[PDB]
Amino acid sequence: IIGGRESRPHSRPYMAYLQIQSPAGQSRCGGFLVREDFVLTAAHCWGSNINVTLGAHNIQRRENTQQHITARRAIRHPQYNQRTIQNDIMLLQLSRRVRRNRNVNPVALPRAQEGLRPGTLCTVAGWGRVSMRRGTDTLREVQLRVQRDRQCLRIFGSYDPRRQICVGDRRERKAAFKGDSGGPLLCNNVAHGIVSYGKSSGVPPEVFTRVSSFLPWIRTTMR
Amino acid sequence: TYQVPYSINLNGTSTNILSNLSFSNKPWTNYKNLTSQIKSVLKHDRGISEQDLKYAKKAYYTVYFKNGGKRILQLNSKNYTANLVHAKDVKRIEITVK
Amino acid sequence: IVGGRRARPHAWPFMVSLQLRGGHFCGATLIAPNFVMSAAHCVANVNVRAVRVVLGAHNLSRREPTRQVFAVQRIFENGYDPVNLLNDIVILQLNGSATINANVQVAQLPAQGRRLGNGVQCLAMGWGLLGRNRGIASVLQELNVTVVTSLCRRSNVCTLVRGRQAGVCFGDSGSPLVCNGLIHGIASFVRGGCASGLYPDAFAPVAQFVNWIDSIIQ
Ligand SMILES: *[C@@H]1O[C@H](CO[C@@H]2O[C@@H](C)[C@@H](O)[C@@H](O)[C@@H]2O)[C@@H](O[C@@H]2O[C@H](CO)[C@@H](O[C@@H]3O[C@H](CO)[C@@H](O)[C@H](O)[C@@H]3O)[C@H](O)[C@H]2NC(C)=O)[C@H](O)[C@H]1NC(C)=O
Ligand SMILES: *[C@@H]1O[C@H](CO[C@@H]2O[C@@H](C)[C@@H](O)[C@@H](O)[C@@H]2O)[C@@H](O[C@@H]2O[C@H](CO)[C@@H](O)[C@H](O)[C@H]2NC(C)=O)[C@H](O)[C@H]1NC(C)=O
Ligand SMILES: *[C@@H]1O[C@H](CO)[C@@H](O)[C@H](O)[C@H]1NC(C)=O
Repeated sequence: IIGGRESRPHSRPYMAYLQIQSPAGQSRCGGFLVREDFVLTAAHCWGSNINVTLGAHNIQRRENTQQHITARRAIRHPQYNQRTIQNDIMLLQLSRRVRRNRNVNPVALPRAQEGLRPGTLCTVAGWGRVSMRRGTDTLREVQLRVQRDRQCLRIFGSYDPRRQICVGDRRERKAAFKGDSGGPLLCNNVAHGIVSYGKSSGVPPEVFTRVSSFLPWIRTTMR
Repeated sequence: TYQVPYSINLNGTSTNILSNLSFSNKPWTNYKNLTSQIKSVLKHDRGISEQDLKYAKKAYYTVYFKNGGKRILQLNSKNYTANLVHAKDVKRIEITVK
Repeated sequence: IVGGRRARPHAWPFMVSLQLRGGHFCGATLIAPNFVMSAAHCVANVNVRAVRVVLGAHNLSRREPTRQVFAVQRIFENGYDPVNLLNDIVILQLNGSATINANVQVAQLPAQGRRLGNGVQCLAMGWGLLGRNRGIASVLQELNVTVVTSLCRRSNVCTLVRGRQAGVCFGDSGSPLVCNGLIHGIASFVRGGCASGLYPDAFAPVAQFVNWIDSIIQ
């Protein structure tokens, strides 16, 4: 998270920290609990083995609030396109259901085709890097503004407003950054978006997956 | 056990994942092996193939060394300096295609 | 060195191992009691203060009383271009002077500007990888090669092992190329892979820098 602040510990109990094994190495992402047995995240966070940590604040600490659960299935959207980063959404089925409490509970999803009008202030959280040189061990968060589609259409050639949201005022040094992928864009305590990609510099605007466009696949997959 | 962060910038887009190359218990590498691993993560993370690279406008990676210097390697170059490089000296790798 | 053979112990007493974090990463040549010569790219991106300069070695995996170890006091470069791999030569001034004996001796250099023609018979050497699955050499290796000018830039000395797949490999950077008893090359870069059998190995052409080298060691 660039330009944000430390979250209040356990104020975002749906937040999931993902440790991902890949052929060439290891990756880290965010995600969020949407049911006791499912975490939603970005499809580019897929790997052959994924460990999910819920209930965390300092992930570099062994905290007693933490529940560590392996993903028994990692279901990428069937039309996910690695190259254009389209349909960038993935469901993780947990090998066991979480023990729901104050530090671990799911977040609501929006209505189908629900508007997110330009100018709306949302919140994104994550354990990603805070600059091109420094990181964090504790959860951080920042408020970002939903943009008009034209702000990303003039920059990103595979941006699709039907599937994605354009987020972040260029004039604010505030963004999601490396390691924040898969975390939620929260507007009114409803997860409307998923951190996906932006410019390598971190300069906004950036592109979130639009959760409402994938509600049918989400519900079908979880059934 | 040895890891080096890398990022991919493709056609001006970069995902917000935090990714690393593993060097396991073998920290001594070389630029042929490293170019091979960079091409594999390019294929595995962003679906970029050898042909894609062959015909790309630009295709290179920059190794940032922890002492503060850098070295730029062309993905389409078959020339490799004959030296060994220690993974713990590398700060990060940035991959740029088009 | 791929496809080479073991040197007999201390046959090349000017041969140097540069070492970081306990490991050999490049070769070098002793050119004066307190100066060694290597490839610029070997040290362009390392912490020079952490490099150990090991003289008088044969088997790097063994403890050897013949060894004399030094640190690097200062480095001298001569217009190194890392984009085009031109002028790939560095001189490292040691923090002391070597004791000259049967196992540690200074190499002989050619005259300024001397070029080698196609077909000259030379000797490459080094502690580099033995292959792409076999690992780094513990004992110094040597390899008969031939100077070639096809598929070589005029700004390099290039060599080839014709008729089989053999050549210098990673870790041999900075090592000397010996032709008629004189150091004519410093191993610089390979093409496509080690021991391709098609593309020659490229050395920095020592004879082109002799006046500069002399100006440094004085
Ligand atoms: C492989 O290379 C070796 C060594 O090459 C020579 O020395 C290097 C350090 C460089 O300076 C090279 O430019 C140079 O060519 C060759 O070894 C040499 O072999 C020749 C015979 O082919 C030897 O000359 C003979 O020596 C015998 C004594 O054993 C005499 O009886 C002969 O009258 C004749 O003088 C020469 O001494 C020897 N040099 C060394 C340093 O050992 C080798 O020939 C070569 N092999 C192949 C197949 O190319
Ligand atoms: C010249 O330097 C050598 C090498 O020093 C080592 O390598 C450097 C890269 C750095 O890591 C140093 O801290 C290392 O010590 C010196 O050799 C060492 O000398 C000390 C003290 O005399 C001795 O206890 C060690 O055993 C030596 N190490 C080795 C590997 O030989 C040498 O003393 C220096 N000489 C002068 C005149 O300064
Ligand atoms: C997940 O955790 C298990 C047990 O702690 C470990 O063996 C495995 O390496 C972890 N995998 C990842 C991707 O972190």
